[PDB]
Amino acid sequence: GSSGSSGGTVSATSPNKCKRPMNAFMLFAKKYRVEYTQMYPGKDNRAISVILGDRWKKMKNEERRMYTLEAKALAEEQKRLNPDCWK
Repeated sequence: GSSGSSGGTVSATSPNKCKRPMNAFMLFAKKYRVEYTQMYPGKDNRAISVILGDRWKKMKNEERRMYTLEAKALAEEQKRLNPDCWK
């Protein structure tokens, strides 16, 4: 089951513990989350993210494929595991 059509006059709030899928970038910023958390302890979380994106923009087409295809499987599987999705 699927659910979560377009919104209505909704702005950017950036909630937490949401119930969204794991897109390509998501797998990157995540898989590389702690990677920068220990490499850049002097920086803040808000910075760790900004830097992460930069790498995704500098990377190549194949360098991102690892997350593109990978995330895809998760984007489809997650739907199978959650057949009861009305929200």
